Amino acid sequence: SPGIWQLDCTHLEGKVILVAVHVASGYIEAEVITGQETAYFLLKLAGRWPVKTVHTDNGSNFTSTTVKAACEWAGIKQEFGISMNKELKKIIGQVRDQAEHLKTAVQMAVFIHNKKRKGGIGGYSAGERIVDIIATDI
Amino acid sequence: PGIWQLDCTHLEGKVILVAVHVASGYIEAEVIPAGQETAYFLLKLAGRWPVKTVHTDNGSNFTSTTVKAACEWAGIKQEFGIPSMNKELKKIIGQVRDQAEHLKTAVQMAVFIHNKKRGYSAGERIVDIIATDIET
Ligand SMILES: Cc1ccc2oc(C#Cc3cccc(C(=O)NCCN4CCN(C(=O)c5cccc(C#Cc6oc7ccc(C)cc7c6CC(=O)O)c5)CC4)c3)c(CC(=O)O)c2c1
Repeated sequence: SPGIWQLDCTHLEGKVILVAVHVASGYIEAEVITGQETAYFLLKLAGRWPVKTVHTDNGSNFTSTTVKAACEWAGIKQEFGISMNKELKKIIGQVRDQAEHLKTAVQMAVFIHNKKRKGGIGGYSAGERIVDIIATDI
Repeated sequence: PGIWQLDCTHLEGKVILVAVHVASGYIEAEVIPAGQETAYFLLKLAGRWPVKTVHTDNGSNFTSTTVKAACEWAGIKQEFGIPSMNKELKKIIGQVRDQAEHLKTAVQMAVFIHNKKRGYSAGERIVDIIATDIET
């Protein structure tokens, strides 16, 4: 399906970073932020992309009433079961000194990750590959 | 293919930034409190879509050093001149407001509906446009 996503956390400078990965493309979305936050992030993601199954690898998202409500409102299947976060952190480090706010540095890192080619030359970036995948499916 | 329109609207004493992909009608929006907020939103947007030129039709975004820095970092052309998306959105926000406690949430439910509804939704259109364009 073009709507398969993986959701995970990572931590950096004492803050928490939601990271969603489009499994087939490698495209990512992240935010520096609870259940209300995750639910808001999911709704925002689902209004932008086809989001029809989200995988997580622990239990935390199965115990949030608002996540479950988001889910139902948007038509997203929660599914259990499945590093990108360490590639992400390494770019965040390349740029950390270009912004005051970590969350700015996170978004610069997201930008680079989604716009760069694999190996730095040839082929489609994750950003092109998610759009390609979706444009083929419709 | 990368041309956008940026604007402000207001509800419940808050500010909603709205970006519109001009060719498709696709929109993104966020509730802010506010130049630092706008720059962050423009950086996020450019990491997801081709963002080449952003149109606005007042002077507010030309007076932010952070917006100017975001434009330079992401490679986005600020351009002046912007020739009723905000009133279609506030409609839908009204249709859902009682389903969310936060206006924030309701804005995002309105964006969802606006982009997914109809031949082709704005959300399919922006992808069609961009996918037709990577092929060219
Ligand atoms: C059924 C259902 C479904 C979904 C649901 O969802 C919810 C919910 C909720 C909830 C509550 C509270 C908060 C949130 C939330 O997540 N907000 C988004 C977070 N954030 C807020 C607003 N902001 C911020 O202030 C903020 C803070 C710090 C820094 C910045 C910046 C920057 C910045 O950029 C740059 C770019 C380029 C350059 C060159 C420089 C810069 C710079 C500056 C620099 O470096 O020099 C922005 C940015 C983003 C969500 C419900 C509950 C309900 O309704 O029932 C619900 C129910």
